[PDB]
Amino acid sequence: QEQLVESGGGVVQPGGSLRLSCLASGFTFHKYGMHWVRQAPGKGLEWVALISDDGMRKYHSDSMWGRVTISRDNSKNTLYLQFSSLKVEDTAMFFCAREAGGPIWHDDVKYYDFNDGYYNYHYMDVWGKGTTVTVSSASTKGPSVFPLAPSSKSTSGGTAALGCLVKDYFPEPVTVSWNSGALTSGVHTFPAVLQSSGLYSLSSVVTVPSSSLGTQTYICNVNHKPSNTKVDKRVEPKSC
Amino acid sequence: QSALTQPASVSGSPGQTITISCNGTSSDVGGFDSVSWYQQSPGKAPKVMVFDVSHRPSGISNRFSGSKSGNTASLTISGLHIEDEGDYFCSSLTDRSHRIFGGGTKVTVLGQPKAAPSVTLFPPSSEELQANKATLVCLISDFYPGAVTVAWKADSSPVKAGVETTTPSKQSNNKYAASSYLSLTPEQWKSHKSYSCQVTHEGSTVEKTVAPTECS
Amino acid sequence: TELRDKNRKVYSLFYKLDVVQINNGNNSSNLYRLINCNTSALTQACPKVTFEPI
Amino acid sequence: TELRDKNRKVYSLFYKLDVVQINNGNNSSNLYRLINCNTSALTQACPKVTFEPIPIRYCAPAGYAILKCNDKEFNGTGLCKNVSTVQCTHGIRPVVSTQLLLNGSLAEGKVMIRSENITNNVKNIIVQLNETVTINCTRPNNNTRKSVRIGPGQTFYATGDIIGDIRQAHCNVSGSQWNRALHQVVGQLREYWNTTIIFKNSSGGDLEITTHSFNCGGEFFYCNTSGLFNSNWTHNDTASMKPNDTITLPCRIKQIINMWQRVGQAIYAPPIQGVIRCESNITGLILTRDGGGNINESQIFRPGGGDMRDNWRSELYKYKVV
Amino acid sequence: TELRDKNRKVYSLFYKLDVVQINNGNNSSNLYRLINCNTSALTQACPKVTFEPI
Ligand SMILES: *[C@@H]1O[C@H](CO)[C@@H](O[C@@H]2O[C@H](CO)[C@@H](O[C@@H]3O[C@H](CO[C@H]4O[C@H](CO[C@H]5O[C@H](CO)[C@@H](O)[C@H](O)[C@@H]5O)[C@@H](O)[C@H](O[C@H]5O[C@H](CO)[C@@H](O)[C@H](O)[C@@H]5O)[C@@H]4O)[C@@H](O)[C@H](O[C@H]4O[C@H](CO)[C@@H](O)[C@H](O)[C@@H]4O)[C@@H]3O)[C@H](O)[C@H]2NC(C)=O)[C@H](O)[C@H]1NC(C)=O
Ligand SMILES: *[C@@H]1O[C@H](CO)[C@@H](O[C@@H]2O[C@H](CO)[C@@H](O[C@@H]3O[C@H](CO[C@H]4O[C@H](CO)[C@@H](O)[C@H](O)[C@@H]4O[C@@H]4O[C@H](CO)[C@@H](O[C@@H]5O[C@H](CO)[C@H](O)[C@H](O)[C@H]5O)[C@H](O)[C@H]4NC(C)=O)[C@@H](O)[C@H](O)[C@@H]3O)[C@H](O)[C@H]2NC(C)=O)[C@H](O)[C@H]1NC(C)=O
Ligand SMILES: *[C@@H]1O[C@H](CO)[C@@H](O[C@@H]2O[C@H](CO)[C@@H](O[C@@H]3O[C@H](CO[C@H]4O[C@H](CO)[C@@H](O)[C@H](O)[C@@H]4O)[C@@H](O)[C@H](O[C@H]4O[C@H](CO)[C@@H](O)[C@H](O)[C@@H]4O)[C@@H]3O)[C@H](O)[C@H]2NC(C)=O)[C@H](O)[C@H]1NC(C)=O
Ligand SMILES: *[C@@H]1O[C@H](CO[C@@H]2O[C@@H](C)[C@@H](O)[C@@H](O)[C@@H]2O)[C@@H](O[C@@H]2O[C@H](CO)[C@@H](O[C@@H]3O[C@H](CO)[C@@H](O)[C@H](O)[C@@H]3O)[C@H](O)[C@H]2NC(C)=O)[C@H](O)[C@H]1NC(C)=O
Ligand SMILES: *[C@@H]1O[C@H](CO)[C@@H](O[C@@H]2O[C@H](CO)[C@@H](O[C@@H]3O[C@H](CO)[C@@H](O)[C@H](O)[C@@H]3O)[C@H](O)[C@H]2NC(C)=O)[C@H](O)[C@H]1NC(C)=O
Ligand SMILES: *[C@@H]1O[C@H](CO)[C@@H](O[C@@H]2O[C@H](CO)[C@@H](O[C@@H]3O[C@H](CO)[C@@H](O)[C@H](O)[C@@H]3O)[C@H](O)[C@H]2NC(C)=O)[C@H](O)[C@H]1NC(C)=O
Ligand SMILES: *[C@@H]1O[C@H](CO)[C@@H](O[C@@H]2O[C@H](CO)[C@@H](O[C@@H]3O[C@H](CO)[C@@H](O)[C@H](O)[C@@H]3O)[C@H](O)[C@H]2NC(C)=O)[C@H](O)[C@H]1NC(C)=O
Ligand SMILES: *[C@@H]1O[C@H](CO)[C@@H](O[C@@H]2O[C@H](CO)[C@@H](O[C@@H]3O[C@H](CO)[C@@H](O)[C@H](O)[C@@H]3O)[C@H](O)[C@H]2NC(C)=O)[C@H](O)[C@H]1NC(C)=O
Ligand SMILES: *[C@@H]1O[C@H](CO)[C@@H](O[C@@H]2O[C@H](CO)[C@@H](O[C@@H]3O[C@H](CO)[C@@H](O)[C@H](O)[C@@H]3O)[C@H](O)[C@H]2NC(C)=O)[C@H](O)[C@H]1NC(C)=O
Ligand SMILES: *[C@@H]1O[C@H](CO)[C@@H](O[C@@H]2O[C@H](CO)[C@@H](O[C@@H]3O[C@H](CO)[C@@H](O)[C@H](O)[C@@H]3O)[C@H](O)[C@H]2NC(C)=O)[C@H](O)[C@H]1NC(C)=O
Ligand SMILES: *[C@@H]1O[C@H](CO[C@@H]2O[C@@H](C)[C@@H](O)[C@@H](O)[C@@H]2O)[C@@H](O[C@@H]2O[C@H](CO)[C@@H](O)[C@H](O)[C@H]2NC(C)=O)[C@H](O)[C@H]1NC(C)=O
Ligand SMILES: *[C@@H]1O[C@H](CO)[C@@H](O)[C@H](O)[C@H]1NC(C)=O
Ligand SMILES: *[C@@H]1O[C@H](CO)[C@@H](O)[C@H](O)[C@H]1NC(C)=O
Ligand SMILES: *[C@@H]1O[C@H](CO)[C@@H](O)[C@H](O)[C@H]1NC(C)=O
Ligand SMILES: *[C@@H]1O[C@H](CO)[C@@H](O)[C@H](O)[C@H]1NC(C)=O
Ligand SMILES: *[C@@H]1O[C@H](CO)[C@@H](O)[C@H](O)[C@H]1NC(C)=O
Ligand SMILES: *[C@@H]1O[C@H](CO)[C@@H](O)[C@H](O)[C@H]1NC(C)=O
Ligand SMILES: *[C@@H]1O[C@H](CO)[C@@H](O)[C@H](O)[C@H]1NC(C)=O
Repeated sequence: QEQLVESGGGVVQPGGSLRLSCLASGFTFHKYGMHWVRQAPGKGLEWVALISDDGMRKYHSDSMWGRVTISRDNSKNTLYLQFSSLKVEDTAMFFCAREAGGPIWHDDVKYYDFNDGYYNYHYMDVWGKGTTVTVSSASTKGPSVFPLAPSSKSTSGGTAALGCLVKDYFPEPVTVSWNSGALTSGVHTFPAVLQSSGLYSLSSVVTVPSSSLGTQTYICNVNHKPSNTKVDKRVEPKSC
Repeated sequence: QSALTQPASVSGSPGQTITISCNGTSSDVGGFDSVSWYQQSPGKAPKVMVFDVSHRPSGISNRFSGSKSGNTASLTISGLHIEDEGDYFCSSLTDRSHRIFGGGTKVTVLGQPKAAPSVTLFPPSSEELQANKATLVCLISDFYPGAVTVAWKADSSPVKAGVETTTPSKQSNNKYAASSYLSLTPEQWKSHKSYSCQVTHEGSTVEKTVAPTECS
Repeated sequence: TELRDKNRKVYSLFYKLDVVQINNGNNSSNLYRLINCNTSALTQACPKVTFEPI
Repeated sequence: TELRDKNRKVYSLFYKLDVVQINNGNNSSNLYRLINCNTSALTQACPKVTFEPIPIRYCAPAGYAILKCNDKEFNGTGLCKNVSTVQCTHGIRPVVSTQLLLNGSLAEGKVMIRSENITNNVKNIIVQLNETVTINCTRPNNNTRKSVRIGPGQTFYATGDIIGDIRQAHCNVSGSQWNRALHQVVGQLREYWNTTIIFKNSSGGDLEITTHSFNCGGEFFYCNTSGLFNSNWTHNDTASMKPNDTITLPCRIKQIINMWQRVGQAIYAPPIQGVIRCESNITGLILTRDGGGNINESQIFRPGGGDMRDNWRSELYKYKVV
Repeated sequence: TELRDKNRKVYSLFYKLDVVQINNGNNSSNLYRLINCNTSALTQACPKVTFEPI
């Protein structure tokens, strides 16, 4: 079938550049004007760029205009996007979507382009795999784990909640487990929020009975893999 | 440049008919009728649900239909199926041949009742106090739909600096959770007699309070 | 195209005497009609045959 | 439809040979186009008109005659004395076939052999046997017809859903009489030798020459000429007669063809409803000598059906207009 | 129209016997086919040639 695969995306820093390559198969890519789209964290889809079948013209969003340049390669059956002056707001998963089939349809009659080209200007029927790009300005650093004391999450029934706040780390992600993965009920890790200092922060929380404190010990094992740091921080009822 | 505006999320019963309606302008929606609607499920790339608004793309049943009114578009779905869940985005072609996407609407099939958030507030631990730092964590958990707004305040004053609210993250039990962070100093934490986190779900509302208390 | 439903737009070079601007609209506006088509049919001149004297 | 505005999508049965894939979506439900449509035009085969060969007799006008040499040993060209003047030739059944002749008059007395230039291997070696053998290429399973009206009086005869198990059409040859005729031929094939020959198959090329193509009720049966060369009458003919071969072999079928390399308004052979059985005699052959062969060690022969005219002059070497 | 793609809705008058209703026309102004079109083709009668006897 007609398949598209993105590649080249990866963690980068602003001010540099990037080369996103979208390979295609299962059809004649020589005249398929592709579409570069992006999806940011906690945001909807956002169109990045569009190129014609022959590469004559091209369209870029006014926000992304100038920063990105789109191109095609009919010999390789590939599409390419070269970035420039990257911004932290460009953090997103980039997708490479096709155009509305080969011909344009009207009254059941299909029209191809000049020299029998696969042209359209319509919806994007096929979408590719997608590649992540994370533009960030802060520098790599190990994490700081602190124990969030048992707080009563529900007054009735005696249900407490322990936590471990990981903060001042970069880049994402940070794995966390409870008792080396043994304790799984009520475990919840939140997404890494970008701190004001450029670093990241999250909290691994576990909801347990309020009576389990003291008898049931809890040690949260945090591991920041980008920084290759590991700690086993204990949590207990605050004496103060 | 301004995304086509629609509600953040909607929901409906199994088999219940609904109609999303997104706003636009005359340069894109009213100028040219090539308005489409995409869908993206959690764990899936986007897939088109409407193009050629009075007609539908491949893999779309007759349940899904589209209409347009001036600068606005609408996506009607009668007989809500299980596959209808996901974020829908309306998009339109501008007069400059550029494309623009919508804000988004997370459609979900009802069947999960709405629950209040079991909100709590962690004080700044002694491990943080000794490190010349302090942080208040307002934990929100076990609430549906994922629409809560958090706010911080002192014992009598509000608190806007250092506030970092996390988006509602879907828990494993199909509910939502979040952790709002308020960064403070030890002296600032010990100066105010008590902080408070006021959280507002759908219409009912909750609040938690914390105060400094030194003991053994 | 060779198939029934398949069609395609293609470009070439033509003279002005072959056609005339369709005067039904305001102006030509890239709209023309053959002078001889509306009167009768038309077929090629079999280019393998030439038109030289003997 | 016969109406201009109304169309209809309808299904039928077609062959793989009749079309070629396009839009090279390397394999996901790929589309196909007719092989002759993209290069030439196409029309209906007029199913009421048949395709079998009738004995045709070519009569001469006044002031002319047809001189025939009744000598059985008389080769293609040369002098003859046993003259027979005639006004119309013997009824020739123009069997449209390649690499083989069927239902033709046998060269009684002795197997007749002819060639343009024996020294030139490229020239066709014509052969005419003196005993017939039954070659039966057959499609037993029934066919189906469906008249789909395309216009105001225009209709196409498509192949409907076939009833029952659709067994593949195949073909049969009796090896005993065939090996006997081969014994007679290899006895005749000694131009200057007593025992050495090799028989190989075709070198490849056009599909009609690569196999034994012929007609059966309009259906172009391309029956395989592969069981022919599997024999070595090199030293002992009896050694090659001892392996009897009741040759059950494959035979393909085609609907369209460019007659006489006429790439034009081809014709689609229509449905032939009922069992198809082309059983036929054998009368001669059209072989060719390989260029890659020594002068005196051994000459490699193989079937060749390029020039269709060679199939028709097999019996005309006796007659001549005078 | 004289042009290929151009179509025009023009009106004329037909006899009652030369056509027959279609599409299960119980009671409505349903479409009408020709009596002989679905059986065979049809062409103009070359009006310049008269059919009188000599
Ligand atoms: C005989 O001729 C007919 C005449 O067209 C031809 O019909 C087409 O056949 C192809 C091949 O099967 C179909 O391709 C599939 O279509 C599936 C659904 O297609 C919908 O969308 C079509 C495109 O819409 C645009 O174009 C039309 C004009 O064509 C235009 O008016 C529209 O506004 C729009 O711009 C549309 O044509 C088609 O129309 C039918 O349905 C509407 C109602 O929606 C009805 O009103 C029409 O009268 C008509 O009945 C239809 O709406 C599609 O699902 C399928 O997708 C496959 O591939 C994707 C990957 O790309 C997979 O993910 C997916 O799972 C599917 O496997 C594919 O695109 C085409 O739709 C037909 N079009 C029509 C008009 O019939 C026949 O094929 C011819 N016969 C043969 C044997 O070839
Ligand atoms: C037969 O004759 C016809 C009649 O002339 C020909 O048609 C056209 O006629 C027009 C009559 O007005 C001609 O207009 C002229 O165009 C001149 C050139 O303007 C361009 O170049 C100048 C620099 O010299 C530039 O300042 C202009 O703005 C314009 O180019 C700009 O280029 C940038 C960079 O590519 C574009 O930026 C785009 O931004 C988006 C995001 O917003 C995307 O990122 C894109 O990828 C990016 O490219 C920018 O948009 C573009 N400007 C505009 C307005 O689009 C101009 O100086 C004159 O004043 C006059 O306006 C027109 O040239 C002519 N066509 C051609 C091809 O010459 C007809 O072509 C001819 N027939 C044939 C066969 O040629
Ligand atoms: C012969 O070859 C010529 C040259 O290639 C073709 O010319 C163009 O062909 C295309 C495709 O058929 C035509 O496209 C149609 O244009 C019409 C105008 O649509 C809007 O756009 C203009 C410009 O912005 C507005 O001014 C206008 O008011 C309209 O708002 C419409 O009929 C069609 O639009 C609708 O359908 C599309 C589906 O493609 C939807 O996506 C749209 O939302 C909309 O609902 C369509 O876009 C184009 O107009 C032709 N231009 C000219 C100058 O002729 C011929 O089509 C071709 N003919 C044949 C028979 O092959
Ligand atoms: C009249 O002609 C113009 C110009 O076309 C160009 O010049 C001619 C003399 C021929 O040599 C053409 O082969 C040649 O393209 C048509 O406009 C368009 O011009 C652009 C120039 O930027 C052409 O772009 C090319 O596109 C190909 C394929 O995508 C690329 O590989 C090339 O590098 C180049 O960018 C474009 O092809 C051309 N359009 C067409 C249809 O040829 C103009 O359209 C034409 N008039 C009409 C009515 O068609
Ligand atoms: C050419 O002649 C041969 C022999 O006369 C035909 O062979 C036939 O082949 C089919 C399928 O290979 C046989 O069908 C099967 O037969 C076995 C044994 O009888 C039976 O158990 C199976 O259930 C099935 O019916 C068929 O028997 C066989 N014929 C004989 C007489 O055994 C062949 O069909 C002929 N036609 C060609 C090659 O076109
Ligand atoms: C090719 O087809 C011909 C006929 O068109 C086959 O010859 C015929 O074969 C049948 C048997 O299959 C013969 O019928 C039988 O004859 C014997 C006596 O020989 C009799 O005892 C049986 O009861 C039965 O009637 C028929 O006579 C015979 N006819 C001729 C003219 O030969 C031939 O066998 C087929 N060859 C192949 C390879 O398929
Ligand atoms: C006509 O019949 C002949 C044989 O009767 C067919 O030729 C044979 O075709 C098969 C299949 O391609 C060849 O088999 C080969 O076997 C080797 C073993 O290693 C394998 O590697 C090859 O890939 C291939 O499968 C066989 O050699 C070949 N030739 C013979 C048997 O002499 C021929 O294809 C038939 N043609 C038609 C149009 O039916
Ligand atoms: C056709 O078959 C006959 C057999 O029925 C062949 O005749 C035999 O040919 C072999 C050699 O192929 C002769 O063997 C000889 O043996 C002696 C030793 O005793 C050795 O010195 C010789 O060099 C040779 O190998 C055998 O005597 C001979 N028998 C008869 C009765 O002729 C015949 O050669 C075959 N056809 C052709 C053209 O070879
Ligand atoms: C070609 O077909 C003929 C049939 O006309 C085959 O002839 C027969 O061949 C078999 C062996 O294939 C002979 O069998 C033997 O029969 C005797 C009794 O007569 C028995 O004592 C032996 O143990 C053996 O079974 C059979 O006699 C023979 N019949 C005739 C009339 O010749 C011939 O063999 C076939 N060719 C090949 C190469 O198989
Ligand atoms: C060479 O001569 C033989 C024998 O004359 C031809 O055999 C003929 O083969 C066709 C089918 O291939 C037979 O057609 C069918 O005959 C049956 C008989 O009942 C009939 O019911 C069917 O409707 C159909 O007409 C034909 O009868 C048969 N015999 C003849 C004509 O005597 C063979 O076709 C000749 N070779 C070539 C290449 O034509
Ligand atoms: C050409 O016909 C179309 C379709 O109408 C049908 O077919 C006719 C031949 C006749 O039998 C009618 O009674 C049928 O209802 C006419 O209709 C419009 O066609 C255009 C072009 O496809 C389309 O955009 C409109 O939506 C159609 N509107 C309606 C109401 O059907 C068309 O008007 C006819 N041509 C002219 C010049 O009038
Ligand atoms: C020419 O253009 C004018 C103004 O656009 C318009 O009023 C007039 O009808 C046009 N002529 C025609 C359609 O013949
Ligand atoms: C054949 O198909 C594969 C995928 O099945 C594809 O990658 C390849 O490009 C195809 N071959 C050609 C020549 O395109
Ligand atoms: C010569 O022709 C006659 C015809 O009357 C024939 O009887 C005779 O057999 C023929 N002889 C030869 C050797 O062909
Ligand atoms: C057939 O011809 C061969 C050689 O061509 C010969 O040996 C045989 O006797 C002939 N048979 C006849 C005439 O019956
Ligand atoms: C046959 O061809 C050879 C050369 O290939 C030539 O020497 C010989 O004379 C030719 N014989 C005849 C009869 O044409
Ligand atoms: C199917 O084959 C039988 C022969 O057994 C035949 O009578 C029948 O007509 C065939 N069906 C057709 C031609 O539809
Ligand atoms: C005939 O003998 C040759 C040896 O020269 C051999 O290559 C060939 O395979 C033999 N023929 C058959 C049919 O086996």
